[PDB]
Amino acid sequence: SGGVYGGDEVGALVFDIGSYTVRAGYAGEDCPKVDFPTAIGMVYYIDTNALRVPRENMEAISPLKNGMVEDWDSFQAILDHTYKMHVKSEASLHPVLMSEAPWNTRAKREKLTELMFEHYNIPAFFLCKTAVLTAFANGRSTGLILDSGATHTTAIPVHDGYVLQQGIVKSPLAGDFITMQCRELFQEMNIELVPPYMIASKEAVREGSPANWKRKEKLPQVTRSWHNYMCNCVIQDFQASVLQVSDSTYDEQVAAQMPTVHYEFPNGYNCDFGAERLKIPEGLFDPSNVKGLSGNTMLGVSHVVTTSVGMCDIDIRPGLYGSVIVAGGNTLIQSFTDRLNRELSQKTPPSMRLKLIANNTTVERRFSSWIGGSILASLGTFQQMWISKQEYEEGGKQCVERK
Amino acid sequence: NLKTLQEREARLRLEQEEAELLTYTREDAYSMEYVYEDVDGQTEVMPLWTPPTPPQDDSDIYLDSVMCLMYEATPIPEAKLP
Amino acid sequence: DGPFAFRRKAGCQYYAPHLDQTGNWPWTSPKDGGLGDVRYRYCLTTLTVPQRCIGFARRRVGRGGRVLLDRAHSDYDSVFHHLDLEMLSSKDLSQILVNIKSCRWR
Amino acid sequence: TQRIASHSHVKGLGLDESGLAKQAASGLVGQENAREACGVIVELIKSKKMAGRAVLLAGPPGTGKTALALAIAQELGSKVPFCPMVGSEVYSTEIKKTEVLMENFRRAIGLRIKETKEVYEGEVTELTPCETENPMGGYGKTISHVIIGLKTAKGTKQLKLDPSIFESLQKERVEAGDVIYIEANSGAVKRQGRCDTYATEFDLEAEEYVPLPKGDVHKKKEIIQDVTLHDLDVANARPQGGQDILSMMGQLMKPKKTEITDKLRGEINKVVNKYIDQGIAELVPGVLFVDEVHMLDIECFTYLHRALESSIAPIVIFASNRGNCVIRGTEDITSPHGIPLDLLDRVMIIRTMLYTPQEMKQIIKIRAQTEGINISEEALNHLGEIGTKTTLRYSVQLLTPANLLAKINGKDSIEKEHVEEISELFYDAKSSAKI
Amino acid sequence: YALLYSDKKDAPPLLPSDTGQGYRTVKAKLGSKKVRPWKWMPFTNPARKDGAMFFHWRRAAEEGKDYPFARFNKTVQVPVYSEQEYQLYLHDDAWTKAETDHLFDLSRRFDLRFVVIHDRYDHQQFKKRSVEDLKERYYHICAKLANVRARRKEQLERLYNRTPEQVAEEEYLLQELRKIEARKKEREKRSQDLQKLITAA
Amino acid sequence: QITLENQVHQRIAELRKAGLWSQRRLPKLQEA
Ligand SMILES: Nc1ncnc2c1ncn2[C@@H]1O[C@H](COP(=O)(O)OP(=O)(O)O)[C@@H](O)[C@H]1O
Ligand SMILES: Nc1ncnc2c1ncn2[C@@H]1O[C@H](COP(=O)(O)OP(=O)(O)O)[C@@H](O)[C@H]1O
Repeated sequence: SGGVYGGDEVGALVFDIGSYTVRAGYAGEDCPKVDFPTAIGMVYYIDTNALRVPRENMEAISPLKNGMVEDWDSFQAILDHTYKMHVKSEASLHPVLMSEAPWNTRAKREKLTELMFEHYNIPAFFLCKTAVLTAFANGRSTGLILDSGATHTTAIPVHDGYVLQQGIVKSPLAGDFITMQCRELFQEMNIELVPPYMIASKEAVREGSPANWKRKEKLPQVTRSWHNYMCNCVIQDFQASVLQVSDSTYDEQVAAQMPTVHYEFPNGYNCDFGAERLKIPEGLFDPSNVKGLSGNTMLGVSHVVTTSVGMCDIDIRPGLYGSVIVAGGNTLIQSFTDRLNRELSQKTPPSMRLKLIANNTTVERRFSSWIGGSILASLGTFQQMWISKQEYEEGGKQCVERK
Repeated sequence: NLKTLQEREARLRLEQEEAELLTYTREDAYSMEYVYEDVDGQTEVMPLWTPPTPPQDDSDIYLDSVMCLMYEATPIPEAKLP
Repeated sequence: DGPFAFRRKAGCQYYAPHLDQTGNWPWTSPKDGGLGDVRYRYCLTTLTVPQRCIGFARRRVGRGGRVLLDRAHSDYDSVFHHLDLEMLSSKDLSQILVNIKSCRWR
Repeated sequence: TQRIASHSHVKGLGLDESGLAKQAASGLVGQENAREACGVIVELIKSKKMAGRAVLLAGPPGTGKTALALAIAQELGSKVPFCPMVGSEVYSTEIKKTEVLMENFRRAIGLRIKETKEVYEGEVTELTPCETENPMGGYGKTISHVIIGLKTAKGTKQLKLDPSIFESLQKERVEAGDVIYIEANSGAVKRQGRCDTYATEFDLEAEEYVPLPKGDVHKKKEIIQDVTLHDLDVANARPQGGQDILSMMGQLMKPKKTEITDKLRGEINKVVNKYIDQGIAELVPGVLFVDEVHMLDIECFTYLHRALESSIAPIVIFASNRGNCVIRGTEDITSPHGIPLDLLDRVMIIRTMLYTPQEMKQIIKIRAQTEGINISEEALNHLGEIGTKTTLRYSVQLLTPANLLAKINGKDSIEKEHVEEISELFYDAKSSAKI
Repeated sequence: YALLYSDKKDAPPLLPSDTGQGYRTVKAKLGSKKVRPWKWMPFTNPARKDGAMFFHWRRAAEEGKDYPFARFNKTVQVPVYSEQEYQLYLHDDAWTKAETDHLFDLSRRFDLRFVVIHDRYDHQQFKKRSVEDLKERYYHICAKLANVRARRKEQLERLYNRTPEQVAEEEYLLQELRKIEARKKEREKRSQDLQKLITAA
Repeated sequence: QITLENQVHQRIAELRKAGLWSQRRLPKLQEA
């Protein structure tokens, strides 16, 4: 047994581009060695460190709007900076396996392929969907890829490795909503403050008492959008630290009796949220009484999944319900997976097997797309599907029929 | 002495919670085969999960496993009428 | 009984459905799932140089032609370590009931 | 090598579930009443409630008394011991007759002795954790425990044994890397030898390297040893251990089989009962088949009808072939079956009638089958006829020679011509009487 | 309890790797040999369908061996009819030449995965079609081509009976599904009573 | 008799409304 048919590893720099955080890394590896914010400090500074140093303007902008790249200049800048700094690998030295959303337009896809084959001259390229990779990451050919990115929640189903484009449900509920609600709650109870970006030093503060600190005399940073991003940073920190998802219909009788939890703001202001820390992660599943939009009509996570299942043929639903694939950042919140499982079980029609893949223990759910991309690249049979430079220079440059 | 025995037992327990075994002894296990005998004395070979083998002909008909979730097979007899 | 009837037939073969037990992909147990492929089966095995039963395991080929031996956890993972006394030849009958002494030799 | 004996077809009394007799009784045919009596007495034996009971298999020659004896023996099974003896074996020039009879009685009795021992083994890693001096006295340096790192094939397990054993460890060459044989209660260390893993091919030595132990360190070895009472008698008879017993001239004459009643009974019986009621052994009385009992001297019968009176005497199956004859060692004292009339009153007589010609044919056919040679109908009929004419045992002996004659003549089955030729080449004693 | 079945991995498990210990024990074992040179050499896969060439880790002793996985590219058996063949045999009223060509292109691209075909089917250029309809059309065309060149009867009515009934079942409301389960239990009780009766007789 | 008959009747009446039934009467799948 020589294992000649094991697999092949030929470059394939996977670049999973995401609205909250972009990911990258070589194929064959299990975890992406590159993970930094996606928003660039456009005056271009794109790095976990460069994006935290005060300068003249440094306006924050995310090239991907609704998961769709629109500002090609900023996208090219991000790619070039990533390569040069983290990878240090020549552009035209290794292929690329960038990922895309299931709702990528044909014109935008062709433009991405052109940018890949013209300014970088990479030896080969292949653009696979994010849901497909997320499914391959879990070794699943059929299932519901419940993406919960920072700007969209979509239960995309896949059939035999192919995404069902008509089954996607782009629910606005996402991390941005949770962050906005947390910002509103803070502004209601206290004043949201910038991270240490401006705080010179903190002091001891009694729980619930006003905090005292020293202001830095650095640049004013008139750009409010940058201040908004710096505040969203702390908002996301709060969300991932203490914010917890309810486990029931969220009646106002049990939450008042649960244990209390603490949290310290950048300035040292200590406050407890044990009473309403689970009020914000409610619209995700029950968007019926959210204070922000009381007269809205949205579908929760379970509702989105049920709709995505129903909009597709019934012949595949047995393989969709039984292989629900939870992914994305929002899911790492405490009790999120359990609440989702409970809601789907009480909602899903009995006699149909419902199984939630046990992958919430680790934070690898975010990187599921990159893991699936690296897995696909490491395959030997897949080595023929790459869009080589010859196929592009020939004149076709048609990724629709080839993908 | 009792406290020392207790702490030694605790320490030993902590050691057992990291990893029992981590190697496979490729010297023989790598190439050697595995076989067992059931209660009835019947023999069976250990199936090792290998990658997909190269198909030399048109065999290995498409199975569509995802369809088997509700269907098992097709019997020979049927209703045999319009 | 109603329009939905099996009266229709032609020169072809029809697959019959299984009732009272919905199955799953081949990587599920036949007892709970259906058509459980042995390729995804974890069975008790005994190593060569060691003389201890590592529990349920399955042989698998990995990258680079190297063969791995995955494992599973069940029955506290302790009763199987003592099961060596049953493969070499309550906690004594349990080793004979939980399994059919189908432990892999060598 | 199968090595077919004279009469091996017998496998058991072959009695039905109800206890009656049938024709195809597991090899033995005919003898309904005799086989039923054999079943009754074997049920008795299995009961293990009565002792010192004797049975006489009286019957004319050729009735298969030894056949049914071996049948009942096999039915008893190899579990219980079965000591076959002939009257001639009692005549010994070194040991008196009655003592030989008592030794045979002892042999007929079995005894299973169990022995469970908890022993620890494995590669040793000696280490003494330093401990403060005896707290009852002053200060200094002491050792409260001695940890031994026994490593077995399955894993490793350190034992915090008693420190007093340190003397035993130093006594034997117990160095780190060898296999030791520890004992739970005794604690004595017995080094088996170094591990084979260190037995470099260039090291010339034997009996010093042993393989690693397979299994857990703690092993509860359960062993059972079945030895007859005579074995224990012999073991406790002769000495062992020094005492200048290594001499050749004045000691090589080991045949001192002479035995006394004090040692035979008394202490041995008491220790056997102690092992029985304590759970260390289980008594297993067997059977003593004594064929040609008529060959024994009156001095033997006078001791037999007294030993059978003992509570420890086992079941005896006498098989007398002679009829009314003078008892050996007596002056023209005629008694039935050559046995004194006093002993015949203590034995149950199982009469065996003569085999019917059909039974003769059945026996010849089954013996031919056991031998593995096919015989034609005419040849089998001729064999049955000649076995009816003369003794039956003559016919069965004509199978193998006739088989070889047939095989040499180019044919497989024994044709009538072959048996006819053998009957003229070989004949019986009745025809040989024509001097 | 019984043996376990799992695809990827369980919660606490762990797998053993190969041995590389006891260098002293195996010092001369591996010291008396060398390593075959491995080279980052270029390889050309014939299944590329073009002149592109990539690299791969292979030993210098087999500079050939174009590609092992090349023999996995088995294309599905999809007939390729001409325009005249369609005009003479496959002409239809509801369907058209362009629509049949698009259907066949999707079939060849997705390997006869009618579900993915319908999913990606261009409902704009051509009016809505159902999966069973596409299957019927494809099988009819294949049968006609196999006949004129000189496999089993396809019944769209069956798919018309399976999918809607199974959908109506999947849409069973909670209360009516519980009532159906209760009726099933009652039928099982009746069967048990009949068994008891026939046994007592 | 007094009640089992009525139960059997109401079960047979409510057995199959128009064909849909989870226990049986499932159109068999076509081969491909
Ligand atoms: N357009 C997108 N497509 C796919 N995944 C996305 C997209 N935008 C964001 N994500 C994922 O969603 C996550 C959002 O992070 P967030 O939920 O705020 O983190 P946490 O809740 O764990 O603190 C990111 O980790 C990112 O990988
Ligand atoms: N019932 C029987 N069935 C088969 N063979 C028999 C039978 N009875 C006697 N024999 C044969 O007789 C031969 C010897 O018989 P044996 O037991 O020695 O009687 P005895 O000791 O009186 O001569 C044996 O070889 C055996 O094959």
